[PDB]
This record gives sequence, structure tokens and C-alpha cells, in this order.
Amino acid sequence: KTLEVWIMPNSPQPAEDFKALVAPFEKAHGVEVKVTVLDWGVAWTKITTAATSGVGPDLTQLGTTWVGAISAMGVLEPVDDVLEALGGEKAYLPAVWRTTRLEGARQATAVPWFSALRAFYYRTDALKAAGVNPAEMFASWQGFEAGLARLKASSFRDPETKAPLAPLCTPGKNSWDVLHNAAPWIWGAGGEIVRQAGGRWQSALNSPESLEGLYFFLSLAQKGYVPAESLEKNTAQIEADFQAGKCAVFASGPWMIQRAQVPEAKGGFAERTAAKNLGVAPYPAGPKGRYTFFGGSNLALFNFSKNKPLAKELLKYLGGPEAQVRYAQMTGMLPALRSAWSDPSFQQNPLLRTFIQAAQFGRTYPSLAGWGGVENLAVQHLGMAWDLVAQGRLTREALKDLMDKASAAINQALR
Ligand SMILES: O=S([O-])[O-]
Ligand SMILES: [Cl-]
Repeated sequence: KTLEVWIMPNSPQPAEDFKALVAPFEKAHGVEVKVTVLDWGVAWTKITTAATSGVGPDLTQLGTTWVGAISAMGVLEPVDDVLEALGGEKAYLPAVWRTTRLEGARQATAVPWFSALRAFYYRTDALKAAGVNPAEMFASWQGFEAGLARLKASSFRDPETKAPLAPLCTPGKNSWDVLHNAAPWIWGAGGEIVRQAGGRWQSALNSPESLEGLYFFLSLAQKGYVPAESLEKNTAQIEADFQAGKCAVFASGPWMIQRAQVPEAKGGFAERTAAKNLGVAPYPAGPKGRYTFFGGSNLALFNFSKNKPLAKELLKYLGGPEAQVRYAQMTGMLPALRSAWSDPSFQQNPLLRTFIQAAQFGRTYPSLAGWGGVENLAVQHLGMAWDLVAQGRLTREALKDLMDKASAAINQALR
């Protein structure tokens, strides 16, 4: 008696980690869980083919931003029942709960599995040497920029590189997460990517507030705070640069905390100066709010499964306390289930405690069926803004004309 699950590579040994996660469930139910690991390069197309053909697994992982699109194809089983048995809506952050359904939909089609959230890592030694107080650097945007000006002026050299640290490392346009990097700034200025008006969704990227947050973020790169080399690279490469002592400050997820403990030999950075001088702070309070970008993944049940009762039991298991703590450990993510945040594995680690403070500002995109195309069209136009930054040519006026073009393309795709 077997269940099939599709996952993406969430942990260092994806298949082995997941088989170890579900071993107590297999024992309690006398069943085998078969897991297939889908590379992020192919997971979407594969899940899409499963949806159209009626051929696929019992359960699939979905990126949180995938929920709307797959739910709208009519192929996912309602899991309102699973979510109630896990404690219902108030068992989750509002931003995580929004990812359980197509936006506006009556029934839940996905169970929260784990959360990817971004906070700022910083070199405690570099801020010390630049005379930057971390509380002030991360309390306002003015403080954030004043902090980067002291880090730019600083004579601090990394003990290993014997070279200056870049004040801020961030990707520009050559990364999968272009929109995610900008989102906190758009939100913090009081804006948003999409808005409801006359009862339908429209681009809000050209709103006054959205443009202010975007220009604030992008102009940091234009003022000398971000290396030109950062703008050509992806998030993984920027991670590597921070580990190798080239960056004072950069946004990433909780997984860096585990990597700081792992030898270079085994793909961690324990021996690097950065590992022993690691601070974390949430994104700084904006003038019109304070927001932490949430992503990560949920689990869903194809309505063609012949094993819905056992699959729902496995959804309750994976979504529930013990597996929530266990898989967060394996993946270096935060549990989707808020009760799992009190586990000693989190509470005994001050860096994880800071990620839990960052979690209270949690915000996600609305779960639109057409979210992919909105994000893709946004990212096309943000990329052109990053090109202007790279030349020192981004003005507020030039940013507005690109986001007006973005907004016309987005509105047509939504209309
Ligand atoms: O360092 S103590 O806060 O875990
Ligand atoms: Cl939004």
C-alpha cells in the first residue's frame, strides 16, 4: 500500500530527508510513501502536465505563489478539513493563510508546509568598526542609508580578504527573486504590486507609494552602496560573496544560520570570519509600514488521487507539530505552523528568534490565478530599471515611465 509525493529540493539530501521525515507516519499507518524530487527547473511543467492529464502523484509541493494557478485549473482537493484539524486560520500568520486558497475562493486547496522569509544578515565586526549602531541602522530607512554611508566611509578590512566590505550586497535583475527583493520596499513605502479597484485586480506598481519604495531601494545601488558585480549575480552567488567576506549587509532566509555551523568541506562556511560575526535584523521600518517578504511551499492533493483519506492524514502529519519542527530543521526554513515556533531548536538560537520577530511583519502577494504573468511582466520592467541604475541613469521620472509600461502590460494580462 503506497502514497506518491512530489517535492522540490528543499534540503541538502531532498529524498533521504523526506523519507526520514515520513518514517513515523509509514510506521503508524503500515504504508510506504514514495517520494520523487522535482528540480525547480522542471517542477512547474511537471505539475501542470499532471493537472491536464489526470496522471500524477497523491500529494505535490507547490510554491506559495503557484496555489492560485493550480487551484483555478479545478484539479486540487479541498483541504478545509485538514486546516481545521491543525487549528484553523488562527494557527497561521495571515500572510501564510492567504496562500491556502485561490484569492477570493470559498474552499482551501493547499496546506502550509514551511515559510521562506528574508531578513538582513550583517557583519557585527564591520558595523562595530564603522561606528554603526545596528538598532538605529535597522529602525528606519534614513537610519539604514546613514548606516550604509558609515560602512562606505569605513577603513575596515575583512581579516581574510584584507579588502573592504561592500556596504550592501543584493542581486538586481539576474536572479529568480527580482520582485521578492523589491517587495518589502514597495510595501514599506505604503504601496503594493496589485490593487483591487472597480472589483478587479490592476497593477499598483506605478502608484505614488510603490514608486517611492522602488526608487529608495534601487537608488542605494546608484549611490555606491552595492557593488556593480552584485547587479550581474543571483541570490546564491550573493550568499557565497557574503560568506567569503565581501559584504557587510545582505537579505536572506534562516538557512544561512545552519550553514554558518557547517564546515566549508561539507558546503557550509564555519571557518569564514562571517560565520563568527553574524547578526540578524528584520527589514527596517518604512515610513508607511514594516513588512517581511514571505514565500516557501505548501502541500496539495490532486482530486484524481485514489487515496484521499490517507493523503489527508499525511497532510495533517506534515502540517502538524513534530514534522513542522523536524522539516524546518532539515530545510533551514521557519515552520508554517506558529505553535512550532516555541520549540527549543528555535528559542535557544538568538538568530532564529530574530527571524521569528521578522515573521510578525509577514506579507505575501495575493494568490491570483494569473500571478505568474503579473510577476513576470513586473520583473521585465524592474530589470530595465536595474539597467538604468547600473549606468547611474535611474531618475524618479524614468522609473515612473517603466512602471507605467509595466502597468499597461499587467492590466492587459489581468483584463
Ligand atoms: O543568546 S540567548 O539569547 O539565546
Ligand atoms: Cl502586493
